[PDB]
Amino acid sequence: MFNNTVRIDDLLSPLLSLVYRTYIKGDTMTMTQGSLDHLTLCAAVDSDITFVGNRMIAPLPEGYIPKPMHRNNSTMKMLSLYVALKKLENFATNSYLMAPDTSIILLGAEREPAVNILRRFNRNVSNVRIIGMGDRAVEPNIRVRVPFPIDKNISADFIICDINSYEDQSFESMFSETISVVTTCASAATRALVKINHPSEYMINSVIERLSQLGGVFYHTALLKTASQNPYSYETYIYITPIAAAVRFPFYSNSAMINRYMTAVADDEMPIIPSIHTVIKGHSNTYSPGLFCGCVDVQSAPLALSQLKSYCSEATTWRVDSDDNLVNIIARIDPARIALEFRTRSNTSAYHEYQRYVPNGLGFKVRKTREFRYMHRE
Amino acid sequence: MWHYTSINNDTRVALDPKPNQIRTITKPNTVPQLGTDYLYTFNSQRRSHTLRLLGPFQYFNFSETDRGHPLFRLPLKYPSKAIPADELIDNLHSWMRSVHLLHVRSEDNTLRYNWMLGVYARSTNYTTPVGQLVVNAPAILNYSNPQDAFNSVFVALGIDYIDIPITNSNIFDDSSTPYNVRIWHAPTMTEVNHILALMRKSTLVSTHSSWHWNVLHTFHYRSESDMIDHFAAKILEDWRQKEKLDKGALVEADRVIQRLIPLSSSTYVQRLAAIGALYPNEFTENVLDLSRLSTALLQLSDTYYQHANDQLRRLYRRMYNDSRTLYMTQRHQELLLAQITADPNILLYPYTYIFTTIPTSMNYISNTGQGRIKHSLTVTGATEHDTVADIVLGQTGEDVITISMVEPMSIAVEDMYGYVLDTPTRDIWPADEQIEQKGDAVALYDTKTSRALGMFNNTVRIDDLLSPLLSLVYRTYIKGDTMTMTQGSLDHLTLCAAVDSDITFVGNRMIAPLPEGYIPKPMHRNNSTMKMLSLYVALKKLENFATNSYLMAPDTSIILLGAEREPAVNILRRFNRNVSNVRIIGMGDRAVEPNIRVRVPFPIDKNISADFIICDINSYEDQSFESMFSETISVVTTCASAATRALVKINHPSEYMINSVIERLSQLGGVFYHTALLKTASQNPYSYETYIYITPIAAAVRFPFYSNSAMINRYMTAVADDEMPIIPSIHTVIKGHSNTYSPGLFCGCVDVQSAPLALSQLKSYCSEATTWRVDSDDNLVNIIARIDPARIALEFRTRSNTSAYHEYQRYVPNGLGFKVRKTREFRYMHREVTFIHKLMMYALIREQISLTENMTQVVSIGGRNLADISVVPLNMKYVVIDPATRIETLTQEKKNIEVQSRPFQFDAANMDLENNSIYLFIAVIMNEPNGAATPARMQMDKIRNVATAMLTRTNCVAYISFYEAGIITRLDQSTAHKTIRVEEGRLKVANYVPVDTLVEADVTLMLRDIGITHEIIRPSTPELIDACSNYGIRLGSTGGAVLDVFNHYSPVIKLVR
Amino acid sequence: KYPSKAIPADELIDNLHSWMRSVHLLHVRSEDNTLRYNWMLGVYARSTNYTTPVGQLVVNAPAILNYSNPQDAFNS
Amino acid sequence: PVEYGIFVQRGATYTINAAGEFEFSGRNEKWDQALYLSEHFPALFSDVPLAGANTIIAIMRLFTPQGFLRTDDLAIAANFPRASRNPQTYIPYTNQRGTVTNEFASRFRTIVATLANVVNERAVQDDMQKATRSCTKQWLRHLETQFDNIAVAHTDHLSVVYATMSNFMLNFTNNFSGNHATFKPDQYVITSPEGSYKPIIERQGETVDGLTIIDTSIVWPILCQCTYPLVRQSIMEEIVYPDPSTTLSQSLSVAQVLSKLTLPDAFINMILSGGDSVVMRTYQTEAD
Amino acid sequence: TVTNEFASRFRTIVATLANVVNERAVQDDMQKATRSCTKQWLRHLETQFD
Ligand SMILES: Nc1nc2c(ncn2[C@@H]2O[C@H](COP(=O)(O)OP(=O)(O)OP(=O)(O)O)[C@@H](O)[C@H]2O)c(=O)[nH]1
Ligand SMILES: Nc1nc2c(ncn2[C@@H]2O[C@H](COP(=O)(O)OP(=O)(O)OP(=O)(O)O)[C@@H](O)[C@H]2O)c(=O)[nH]1
Ligand SMILES: Nc1nc2c(ncn2[C@@H]2O[C@H](COP(=O)(O)OP(=O)(O)OP(=O)(O)O)[C@@H](O)[C@H]2O)c(=O)[nH]1
Ligand SMILES: C[S@@+](CC[C@H](N)C(=O)[O-])C[C@H]1O[C@@H](n2cnc3c(N)ncnc32)[C@H](O)[C@@H]1O
Ligand SMILES: C[S@@+](CC[C@H](N)C(=O)[O-])C[C@H]1O[C@@H](n2cnc3c(N)ncnc32)[C@H](O)[C@@H]1O
Ligand SMILES: C[S@@+](CC[C@H](N)C(=O)[O-])C[C@H]1O[C@@H](n2cnc3c(N)ncnc32)[C@H](O)[C@@H]1O
Ligand SMILES: [Mg+2]
Repeated sequence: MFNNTVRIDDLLSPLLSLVYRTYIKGDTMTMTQGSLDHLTLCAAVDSDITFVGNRMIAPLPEGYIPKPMHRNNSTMKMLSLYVALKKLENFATNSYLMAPDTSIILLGAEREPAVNILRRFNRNVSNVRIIGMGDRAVEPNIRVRVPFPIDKNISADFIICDINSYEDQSFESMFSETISVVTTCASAATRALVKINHPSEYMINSVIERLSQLGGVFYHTALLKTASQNPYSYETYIYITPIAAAVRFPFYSNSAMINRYMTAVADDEMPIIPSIHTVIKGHSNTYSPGLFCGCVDVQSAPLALSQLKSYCSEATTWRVDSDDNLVNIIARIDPARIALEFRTRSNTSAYHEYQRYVPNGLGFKVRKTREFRYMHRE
Repeated sequence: MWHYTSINNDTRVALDPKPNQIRTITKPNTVPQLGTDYLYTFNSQRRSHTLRLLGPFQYFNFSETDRGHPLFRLPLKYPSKAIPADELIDNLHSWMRSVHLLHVRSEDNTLRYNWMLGVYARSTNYTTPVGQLVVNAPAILNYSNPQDAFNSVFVALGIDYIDIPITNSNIFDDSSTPYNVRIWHAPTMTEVNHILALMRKSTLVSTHSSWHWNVLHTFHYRSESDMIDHFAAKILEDWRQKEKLDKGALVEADRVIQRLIPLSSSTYVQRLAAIGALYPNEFTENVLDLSRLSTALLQLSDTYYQHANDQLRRLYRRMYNDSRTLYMTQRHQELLLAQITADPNILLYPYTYIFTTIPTSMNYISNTGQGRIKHSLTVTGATEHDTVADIVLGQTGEDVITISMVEPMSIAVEDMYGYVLDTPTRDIWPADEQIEQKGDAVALYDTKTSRALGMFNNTVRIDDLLSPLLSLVYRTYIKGDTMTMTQGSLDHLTLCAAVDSDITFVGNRMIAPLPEGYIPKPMHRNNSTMKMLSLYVALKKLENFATNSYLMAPDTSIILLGAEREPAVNILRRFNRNVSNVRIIGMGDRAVEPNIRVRVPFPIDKNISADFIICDINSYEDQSFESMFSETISVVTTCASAATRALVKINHPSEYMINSVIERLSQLGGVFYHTALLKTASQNPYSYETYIYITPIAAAVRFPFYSNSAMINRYMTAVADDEMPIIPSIHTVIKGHSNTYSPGLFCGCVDVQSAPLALSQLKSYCSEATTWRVDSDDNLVNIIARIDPARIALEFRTRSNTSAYHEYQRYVPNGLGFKVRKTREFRYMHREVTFIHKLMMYALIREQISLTENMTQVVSIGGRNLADISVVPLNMKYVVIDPATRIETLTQEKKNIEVQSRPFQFDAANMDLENNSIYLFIAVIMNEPNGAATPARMQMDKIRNVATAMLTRTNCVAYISFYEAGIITRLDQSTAHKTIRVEEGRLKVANYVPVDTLVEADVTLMLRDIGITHEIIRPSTPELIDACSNYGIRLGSTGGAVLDVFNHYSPVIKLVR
Repeated sequence: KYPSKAIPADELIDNLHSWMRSVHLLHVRSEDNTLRYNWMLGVYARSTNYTTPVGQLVVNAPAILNYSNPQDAFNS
Repeated sequence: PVEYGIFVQRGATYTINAAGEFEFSGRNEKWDQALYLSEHFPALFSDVPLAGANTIIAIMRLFTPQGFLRTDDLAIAANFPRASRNPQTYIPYTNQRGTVTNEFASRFRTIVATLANVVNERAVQDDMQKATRSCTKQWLRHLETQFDNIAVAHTDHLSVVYATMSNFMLNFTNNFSGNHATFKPDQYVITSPEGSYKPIIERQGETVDGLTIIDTSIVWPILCQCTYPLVRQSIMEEIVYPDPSTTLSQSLSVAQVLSKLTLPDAFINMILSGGDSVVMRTYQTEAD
Repeated sequence: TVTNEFASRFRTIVATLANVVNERAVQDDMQKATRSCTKQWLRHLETQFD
């Protein structure tokens, strides 16, 4: 419920649309050729961008307002896995452009917008192949099943697998499929960045056992998770790379990325849907998680603040106009305030202070306000 | 994740304002703002304006007085362009001032404002009984309980219902509404049951599963089709919402079943309600096209009406037989129960069935929207084909697919001016070698060189090949978009060659902006223009290799001895305009002004000299070999005498011709001549014509004569062909497993049901196949698929005809391409040089292999993904010994291909060479299995081991490819190597790590020491023509420049027992 | 309208586009992949406003414009 | 001419599809009433926007009905005959009680504003004099005044006469839906399996003493040389509320007459209804 | 045909004629009335011709 309510695409949406909105007005100007801001710009707008010189993008041709670049939920994530690959080849880098005469593959593909944004990000670099290659792949991306056909020749300096069968399936098949996926991903590139939909300790360790089984090439490996992933996804990106030395301590056990998955299990109780309370009982302790929201006559306003104090830790309020007597009130329920206030049956409050507020002292705002059922936190 | 998690809520009620806000809901003081108060947009293609009011105003009936306002006159005022934002804001604002809803504001916090009735009463100008009730008792619009909002007006009017007109969402269209909503006086559930049951007695009505304000409301459509579009929009809504609930994400859904229930309707609506209830997998898969949504739903209901699945058919039929019942999944019903729990007296539709949804395992592929699908067909799959019928491809228009003869080359502008050198090897020229080489040269010249070579050399001209790049540079210069470039840069030269006008920089790295209204014509170039330019760049690169500027030094001169118009003389004169004192002149016998017209040899009287000379002489007249010889000799003689740096052409560069030229320079008194063969990237890709480069040097030149040189062999290996050149066919019939197709490509169209079949059949020949439907409404899929000989040599090894047809039928109908744009396939696609060299290798080794008798098998060690399969005959068993090779035991068993999947062991004790076997070592000897390059001594060592290991076997043949050392000497001096390099003296083909090269002499000496029979062969020109013909490939320019020196310096050792 | 200077590109595109909207060739679309459309006869019948016998034949039986074999396109 | 070309290329007619999408003819045929019963509708009244035929569609917006879709309440309660499964005459104009301004008349105002614009642009393309043009506008606004003046007595008096005649027993058919784009009368026939069907609605062309031809010209006297009992109010004529009994008895006489008009035919046919027959062979599958 | 092609050709002809006679009429500084009348006769000719 959380992983699907809080998708990353809608989560990052205002920022991307903001970058597109500034580029359209011509307000944007300076950025490095390899900078992440350059990538965000490539991901914000459908048009090719070209700098007129160092740190200076071309002004828009008159009357031309290119449409925002189309992004599915996995676009920003693929971008971040790309940035992660560039960061993994060497940590010192600030430029994220690929080296000339090198290539990358995005093995999971449909439209694969990231292949387009990447192709557009590296336009000034000579000789940079970039292709999606899914079984559902549309052009530019080649459409092909994994494992690769014995005839076809595929290789790259980078590979961003995102394979995930939509079909419900038996565990043996999901296992063998993921294993063959990581196998071809490792064989086809020096720097694979494979997805794992079900990163159980058994799955990841089996993958390491499989890389151990391949002849003559020891594989350094690491679990990984980008900021561009959906906040609640337990899906994890294993990172394969050959190293000349044998890898001491190669298997996982009680790893963080894995425990994010395995600790989750079928829940004994139904998920808690956030209620929007309108009745403020005095000292009830019967409120489900969510928030009080509504309106009251301004004479009653000091009273309600004296009563919602039992649950809500802080409460925004406002009259909407000087001539409108009601005060609107929003106040989310803090469990810590409940665990505090209900320790004993006394019901004291600073009501005498709150009655000092009426009528002009408790808010004014003509603008519509937009509270969220799920607020941001560090 | 089975249970639906959703917070149901009456959003329409939430939209109704508190009464106090009604005074200022227009926000009369401040202007409406885009995206908050309204959402204007202009579809320029449709030329249709669309204004959509936001907030409470989204639901707004308009009095005819409101329509008389100028704001509604605007779309008529601007037929063509978007209404200017100032006029839109001003007019919309004034009309916003014009509106004022009746209300009585009150202190109660529980109150709302019946906005629907308020705006409606306003729009009628209060003439309906509802309007009178409102105008006399405005306080009646206020309400605490949402339902009693209407019950008050019903009890007050004595009516059983009111019939509200619906809003059109865009406020600009004034078109008559499809239906109207009828609010009923039914406070209890029982009254609602009665109204529904009566509703089934009367035509064209339908209702929601649950109603807003908790008051029953029924849509009444003015026509059947209006009902159909309504139902379809609602089915889209409920399908999307159920798609979100199925993913389990929390949703703020207005009601659990968003789609409508017919109460009385035509057959077609009952069908819509049935498939709409079914929640068919086809929506989740995007199998339906939504452009004509209702039609898609009708066809879908058709497929369900006689579904292969008995469950789905009986379920659809049951849904059709009792359309008045609202079918819904159990997970919906639990949501409905939660809703009844939260609001015990809520009204919701009573007649409802809780069917169990039927799972379907078939995941159709789909992707609507532009983009052709670029299939990669598998050689084999789960499906077993048996005697498949021939699949005719339909004719396709040029409106959809054009077939250009050659692919224009995409390339960086600098790369055009690259060139390759080939220095002489032989220290001497014995007279017997002279008679032999002259015999080969006369015999070759007397019967003209290969007809297929000529077909290619003339089909793929360099001028049309480089055309898009040059015209692009001209097109950017014309728009003023071009700006910075160095004074001497190759980009400056390309610019001088793109436009007729003189260019002058205003300062360093900054060209002058075009004078206003001036658009100079593109510079005129014949086929030999770019080539002469590249020979000039080659001369500048040969005077010193360090240079980046290509301008001539002041007080120096050049001559272009071949001349007609000689555009290069003009582009050069224009390139060096800022340099003082730079004579540049053409001087042909056909020369036009500026170029002087004069015969070569020069007249005894005339004085000619220069620091550079670019001869391009080529008599058009057919002639005897003695005359061509003496003429070319006198041409090189005067070219050498007249300049310190001649760059003479040779039309027929036989070993005899070039060596005779060197003998002639040797004969001239007192001046030893360093010399080198040369070929630019700007030359025609297939021309064997070569530019010999003369220059005096103070030292006598060791090893001055040529023998078996690359540039020469590019010519002499070509000879009259035994067979007619292979013209690329365009096949339209896909026979099942035929092996009768000539090189070329399948192209055409098929009905989309037949599409998976055709892909299952063209897989036999084509390695990859692009496809696309042209439109959502057009059933045919266009298909282009060129024939790969490697795929033939693979698929026809055995008679089994398996394919992944079951996968391909997942594609239909939306899953295999969409593109409105015309596509332009080429009969001769571009390829990198290394790939073409590989195909020449395969042609050479295959022709070499067909000659051998009684060979049991071909063992290609390091065979990767079956890449050498084109060489091996369909009979003999194939064996791969590359660790990198993927294992496919089904494909292996079905196609007679054993695969070791282990590293080969080159140690002689571990060696296991079978008798009657052909061991391929094509470019595998130079690399370790992990890909790191092996040191050259280790390479010669493992070659020595494969040599000694074969010494015992009665019949065996190894083909050990390797790189000769001499190439590194040549690429140190050359420029045209975008792919090949020389990092720290080692070759660096493609993306492989640099690798040290063997010397041919030490290797042949070593093989003589082994005592094994051997032969160092390399692919010839006819093998190149064979590769390009059979594969449908054109060579390109840089590839044509570097192919000679590269392919000549990748010998294949041919060990034999 | 423009004896002296080139017709401005905006007017050319706009007018040519509106006339392009103005044209609509008679046809009966069909599933067969082997079919073509006798474009010559279609535009010709259109230009006569379907008054020639070819024009009547097309206006009454537009499907006759479709053809598999190119020659039978006219023989029909 | 240009928008006309763009419109007419789409076709002069269309048919609503079984999927409900419009399908325009693509041909410029002259309409005939024989088509009125055909699947086709005139294309002008499709109310479908076209990319460059906007002024046409706009002027066609002026023809939209200003009435409402009243249920035939009393005719239902009286249990009068009704072909429709829910009877519904479309009354041309709403009663306008209490309004300072008449909505019908204001609609006519916006219509004549758009008409003034069209006739104006034609007038300037025709380089015709300022005088004649201003005169055409003067007549347009004079029409608007006459229309306000008359409509005050149209919407508020005649409409209850439509609303009352909607309930008469013999008015069994539905007449309109208000949607010009899609309305077509339900076409019942008396099919006989052993005969050919007789359509009820047919272009039989018999004029019923001239009844089936329509002069649109009649609107001019209505707007101009005719008076209404409400319009006169400054004399106040009392409104007339006619005795129901006349049309009720006339309806009863018609009904009662045709009710027994068919009886002998109906009885005889009832008797012979099983009498139709088919020749049939009977092959014998077994001995004896 | 709904419309006669001969008559439509005469229509385009009289359109061009209206243009020529117009530009002569404006070069001759002649009154708006006489000019509009010439156009009225031109279109009347067009109707008679259809
Ligand atoms: N005139 C008018 N119509 C309304 C108003 N509110 C809702 N409606 C109409 O009521 C019909 C059904 O009401 P809803 O259930 O709230 O709307 P819906 O069926 O979910 O579909 P949408 O209105 O498109 O969102 C819709 O077709 C609306 O056009 C209103 O305030 N005024
Ligand atoms: N529920 C349902 N019944 C159908 C469907 N198609 C045909 N029928 C049944 O078939 C009867 C009439 O058959 P047809 O005349 O062939 O149907 P149609 O209108 O021509 O539609 P198509 O089958 O698409 O050609 C109807 O009374 C239905 O009961 C369908 O798609 N859904
Ligand atoms: N009206 C009309 N004429 C056509 C059409 N197609 C071809 N023609 C005419 O047919 C004549 C001969 O046909 P083609 O052989 O295809 O044309 P061509 O002789 O090679 O010479 P070009 O038409 O100039 O390319 C030409 O003069 C064309 O004008 C058509 O679709 N409509
Ligand atoms: C989660 S989606 C994301 C794809 C891609 N990242 C994008 O831009 O949309 C992964 C896709 O991989 C495809 N796929 C599933 N199994 C595959 C396989 N075995 N080999 C290749 N692709 C596969 C599926 O069709 C699925 O749509
Ligand atoms: C292949 S053309 C190319 C000429 C020049 N590169 C250009 O820009 O067109 C070579 C020309 O040299 C001229 N030519 C032939 N024989 C010659 C000779 N003996 N001396 C001088 N010019 C000669 C021919 O007329 C021929 O047109
Ligand atoms: C040039 S590639 C393939 C050769 C040929 N061009 C082809 O495509 O079939 C050589 C491959 O052989 C493999 N290889 C390298 N050393 C090998 C060895 N000692 N034994 C078997 N295979 C080896 C490497 O993985 C490398 O990818
Ligand atoms: Mg809605």
